Amino acid sequence: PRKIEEIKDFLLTARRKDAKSVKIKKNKDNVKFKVRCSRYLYTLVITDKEKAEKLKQSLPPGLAVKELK
Amino acid sequence: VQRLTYRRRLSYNTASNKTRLSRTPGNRIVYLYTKKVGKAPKSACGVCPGRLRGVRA
Amino acid sequence: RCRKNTLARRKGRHMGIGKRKGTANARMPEKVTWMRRMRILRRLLRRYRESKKIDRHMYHSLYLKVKGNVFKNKRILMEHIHKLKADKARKKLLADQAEARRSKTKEARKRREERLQAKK
Amino acid sequence: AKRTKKVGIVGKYGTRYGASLRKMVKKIEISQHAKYTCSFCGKTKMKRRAVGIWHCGSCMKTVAGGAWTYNTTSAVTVKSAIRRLKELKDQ
Amino acid sequence: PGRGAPLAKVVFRDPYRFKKRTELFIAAEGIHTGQFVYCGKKAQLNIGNVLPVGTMPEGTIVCCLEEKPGDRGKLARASGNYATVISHNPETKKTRVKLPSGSKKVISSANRAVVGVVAGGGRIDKPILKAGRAYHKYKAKRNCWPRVR
RNA sequence: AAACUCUGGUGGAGGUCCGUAGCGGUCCUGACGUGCGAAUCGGUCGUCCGACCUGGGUAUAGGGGCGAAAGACUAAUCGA
RNA sequence: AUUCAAACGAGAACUUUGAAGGCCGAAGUGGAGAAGGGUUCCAUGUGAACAGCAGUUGAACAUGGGUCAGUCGGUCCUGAGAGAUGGGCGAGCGCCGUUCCGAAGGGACGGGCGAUGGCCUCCGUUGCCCUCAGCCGAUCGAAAGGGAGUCGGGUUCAGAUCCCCGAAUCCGGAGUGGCGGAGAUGGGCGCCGCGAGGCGUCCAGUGCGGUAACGCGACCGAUCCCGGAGAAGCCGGCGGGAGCCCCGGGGAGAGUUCUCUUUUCUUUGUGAAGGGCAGGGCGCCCUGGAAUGGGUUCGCCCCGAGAGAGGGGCCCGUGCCUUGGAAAGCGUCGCGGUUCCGGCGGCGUCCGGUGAGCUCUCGCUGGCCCUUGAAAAUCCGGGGGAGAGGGUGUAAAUCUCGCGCCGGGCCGUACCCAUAUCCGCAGCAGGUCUCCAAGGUGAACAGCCUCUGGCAUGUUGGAACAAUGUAGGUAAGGGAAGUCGGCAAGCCGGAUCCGUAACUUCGGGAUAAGGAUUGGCUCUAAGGGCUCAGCCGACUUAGAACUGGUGCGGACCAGGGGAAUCCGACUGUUUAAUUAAAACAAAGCAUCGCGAAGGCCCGCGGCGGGUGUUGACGCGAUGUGAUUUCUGCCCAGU
Repeated sequence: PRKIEEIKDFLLTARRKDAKSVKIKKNKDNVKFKVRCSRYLYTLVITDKEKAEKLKQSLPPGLAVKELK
Repeated sequence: VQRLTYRRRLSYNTASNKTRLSRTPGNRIVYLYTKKVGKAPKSACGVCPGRLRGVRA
Repeated sequence: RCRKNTLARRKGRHMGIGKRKGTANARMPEKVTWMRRMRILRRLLRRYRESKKIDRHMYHSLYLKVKGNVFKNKRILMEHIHKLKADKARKKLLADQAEARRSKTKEARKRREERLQAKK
Repeated sequence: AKRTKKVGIVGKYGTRYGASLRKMVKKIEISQHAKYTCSFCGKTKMKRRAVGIWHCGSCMKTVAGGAWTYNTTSAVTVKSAIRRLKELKDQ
Repeated sequence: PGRGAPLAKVVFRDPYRFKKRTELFIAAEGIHTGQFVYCGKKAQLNIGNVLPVGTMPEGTIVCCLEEKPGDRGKLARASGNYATVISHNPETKKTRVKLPSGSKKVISSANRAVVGVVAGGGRIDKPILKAGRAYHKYKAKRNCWPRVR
């Protein structure tokens, strides 16, 4: 696993060709954005609540989204 | 207390059979076969007793 | 029931002579007793040198007397320091009031020759 | 305090091996464990590693010496003898 | 192991190839690491210098002596032993040396030896005290020790 | 006076001692003696940091091997 | 060490379930392996035979089932050794020998020539010539040594680091290299534009930072050369980190509740691989210059060859946090699928403190040796600088940086692993290599009791309680009178405080001998951390009072002593299965041979072999047997 901290490289990895799926783990106090690539599972944990759905729609539509719970 | 066993077929306490305990997410202790500890390079001067710096052991 | 007995051992019950099977050194190794004592006393001296209560020269000589098994515990050492701080402070007062008596007559003498070089 | 009367290092052998053998090993066993002053660095660190081999724990310099002593008397007379024939041949 | 005299890894510079040849001499007492050892006919006469016997003066204390020219040393190489160059003979190129046994021998002048006595002398003076010490001594050499008469 | 000597600690040597596991096998001349067993069992014992104990690998073969030596051992077989 | 009831069944002392009473008691009657066994594993069925009574049961019998791997081993490496070829020997099968009497390399770089394939571009392929080479002894030899890289959860009647799910990782490969990034893009000049900039020429560029230790994501380079890692004994002490145990709380569920107990019990988590931080370690650097010497350890040890004191650097971080990761696991409460269900929900998975504690591990530091405690595969660094690449650009050669793509074959894998799966003719009290290890008492991995787990008393039951046994005990008065003989049994026993002789190699003897004390309870005193005072924290010693039918190491555990003789100094070893000794060994002592074409010895043979990877402080052959004190006379005989 690899923890992505800053926000803009996440969507840079999300648009890779080997990025198979993204998952939304919405637990309390965090919303993690797990994106499964070929070698790693990159994670983008953001503490903000509304900025999550600021990006949840920003994903490329080709990649399969998955609300995880 | 939970007594635990080996996980390979080597049942002797040889130097290639060293272990360490580990608590798994399943709430159980298991063995984890460790790697032998490395050593950093010794100086080519052949007289300094220490080992080199800046290189991984 | 075990908890009820260890609570009594804390008060010293069931630990008389007739309930001890191992030698005194086996129950309490004298090496670790000496270890506890050294680490304690050396640490005490290391705080006193740190807080300027004692100097290097007193620390070093007092260090070896700890190693020499002179002081039995922390209180006996701490009071022995007080007597060393006291007596040298007397000697510090006695050797400065006597030096003040000496250096005063030094220039009080020089003032006297100062009247000789001016009149001649 | 002085723990023994006349049995030094060889007190470890207890009552074994007889008095004379325990006495003539004392002079040797004191020597083979003594630390000598390294003639190269000056520090008292020359200590016997193995029989005949003497290592200085400070300058890390190894010296071929006697078995139980640092210098064999037979060797020091030979070093001084060679030193005379050396300057006598070349003049 | 199994030898009283210590050895000495001496590193030379091969004169024909770019290489460093290493040897195992028998350390002469007084040798120390980082010391320069000189070998050959023009080598000076100091402790730990192998040079042909014919070049040495009389009464020179040598060790690791060659019994035949070029056999890499055979004589006087136990701990603390040595041989003395008794006398030369310019013609016929021969030299008399006495051996640690007391026998005097006429060897060729060409064969060489390292100057000085063998390190590790005086080993036989310390008494083996225990049967155990004797067991460990021979366990490093060969199966010969417990000797039923 | 010196040489050094006393006293208290520290230290942790040793084919060191008591003693467990282990390895042994002293005595009862105990049990058993068509046995549990073609050599075992009980109590009592020896040793237990070393000439220690042990698995596997490997070497030595019959007038040969191997033997801290008892003609011991060499597949329940050994003066062949 | 069994008992009651029930179920199944023709049939129950023996099977199964439930209850009760017990045992193993973490050095196990527990949980897993190696060797060996070879289907004994698992399910269903049967009750002939077999399981020394029985059997509704079985490791029996009859049907069927069952072992899944790039990551765990084998495979690879070498060890002691084994063993071909050359050679030698040999009537001969063959033997010796393993670098020795040998033309022992079939490889590589570059260059030159010819040739081909794909956009015969450029590269690959091939032949020839030239140039270079130390290789060095074929090959075999370890399921415990060396050896890159897999972990978590789930799943079966029986298999899981192998299947499923989810997270990784190592190695190998890639004309057109699949993509980025690095290499890399600067300066001088002459003009234009007010400038902001942009042109046309010339030149540089195989990275960069830090006083340094060294750092940064990469950061050209061959033959050759040097080095490192692999790669190291035993023992002691101490320190760090875990796991376990313990203590004080908080939840969840259970047990007790005649009385008491805010109680007793159970349970209360996070993998590999990354990132960060603690925490350990450093003979790492810089400043500076120390006696009135200082620093410092349990011990040590360190210092003008640079101490203290400051400020840095590196290594390991198995601990914590984090990504993984709460989705999963577990604990409870509840709702479903009437069920088939990795069903679906609810909360919870908490906060602290201790330790000469135990085990594991990491590290530091000593001790011991006439003992110095493996090799190789494999991998890496450095020194060198033969060469290679592009001319200011869509830069080239080249990259041990990031990501992407492809592949990882072959064989083992079930179970037993031992008072019933092995060997002893057998379900044989024998034998057979290891790993994990709870609570109480206690010095303790002792013995005794208990929890987790396991079991049915060891190839039968019932009824009696005679003699003889076997194994345990107890005995008035006497106390070895018994007997070859104190054989056997008994006494003694722990600890604390006293006290301790002859003799002695001065070390011992020695727990010598001989005394006293020991319970329960209630107290007092002393021994530490953290911020004078306050707040935390543990165990331990000494003393006092009271008290019991003088009993208190109350079980368990646990030395009879003395004084003399003989032998052997000691420790050690020995007749497996009648002899453990005074025998053997032993250190010590003393002889003897031998300077290598040699001594001793092997061998049918050989330029054979062992000692010998040796050299008189050595090797070989004998006697005696530590120390102490001595060792006399005889060379006629042999």
